[PDB]
Amino acid sequence: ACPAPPPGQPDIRAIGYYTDKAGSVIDPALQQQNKDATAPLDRYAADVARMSDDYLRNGDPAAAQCTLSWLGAWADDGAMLGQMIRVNNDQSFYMRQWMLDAVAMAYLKVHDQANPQQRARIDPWLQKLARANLAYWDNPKRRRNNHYYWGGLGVLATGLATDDDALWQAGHAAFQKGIDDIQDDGSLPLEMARGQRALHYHDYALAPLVMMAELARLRGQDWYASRNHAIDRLARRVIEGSRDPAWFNQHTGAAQLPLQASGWVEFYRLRSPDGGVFDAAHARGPFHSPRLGGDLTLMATHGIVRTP
Ligand SMILES: O=C(O)[C@H]1O[C@@H](O[C@H]2[C@H](O)[C@H](O)[C@H](O[C@H]3[C@H](O)[C@H](O)[C@H](O)O[C@@H]3C(=O)O)O[C@@H]2C(=O)O)[C@@H](O)[C@@H](O)[C@@H]1O
Repeated sequence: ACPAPPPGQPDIRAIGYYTDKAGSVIDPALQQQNKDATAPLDRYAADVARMSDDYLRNGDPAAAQCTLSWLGAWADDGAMLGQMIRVNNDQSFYMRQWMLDAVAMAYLKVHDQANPQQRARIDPWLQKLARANLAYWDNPKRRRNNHYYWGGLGVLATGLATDDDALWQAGHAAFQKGIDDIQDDGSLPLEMARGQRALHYHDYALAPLVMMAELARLRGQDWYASRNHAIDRLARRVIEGSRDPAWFNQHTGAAQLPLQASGWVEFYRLRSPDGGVFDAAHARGPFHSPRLGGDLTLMATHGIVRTP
């Protein structure tokens, strides 16, 4: 009753799809190539997201055992521990970050049903993907925009699930840089340079900062307070933007593409409702995002974990 996982490929070969300097103008052809080259990775991500969602939703341990079996299978296969093949950019590396986020979060959701044999296979594999993602960012030439925040989520989840203190601190460092980047107007200077997609990249930067704050909460820490509730500016800026892009239209001189806020709202409204400004976005739910851990509605309402 646990279906067969797809084989785990050690190598990734994703493809960058932006043509302009502002990373805002898509080549439909290049977008399709990336979509097709990453479909297997995205299927696995959605699947372990979904089965771990199933486990949170009814507590059936079969769904948790099937999640753990899939994670174990890709760990034994050494999935994603091979070559990040550069094609026109660092997209293969970005996928290893995004995939660690999905698998680490899935693991964490079903971690209370893992047996010693399962921890021993999965933990080393998460730790290895975590330390590889981290070493990319030791190079000061690498621009620490939203990619560093998405990297941080997976490293933070791995540190929590595998009880590795170094990864926990290193994940905290990726969260802290994102918060430190929030200006008084709630903008992120590197995301302000994405022209047409500036509002999208503000929302996109925020989602993993929220989820990292939520992982801290599991451990009994409150990171939401950092730098006098700086996150609230980015949150209000983003939710303002989804309603009316005018501020973004002026500040970038580009007409923002259409945007609805992503599933961070599910968590954020509970921690800082700000007189209901995030309720309209909530009403559009439920939100499914495998790279943020899957059903953000379910996890916001009922917890990322069923037991501490
Ligand atoms: O078509 C979709 O909307 C597609 O979104 C996918 O996630 C995107 C993500 O929203 C974001 O735009 C990200 O941006 C990267 C980009 O790929 C490239 O590396 C750029 O130069 O850096 C960007 C950055 O983060 O700043 O790209 C994600 C991606 O997967 O390519 C998925 O959620 C997908 O499932 C969905 O259909």
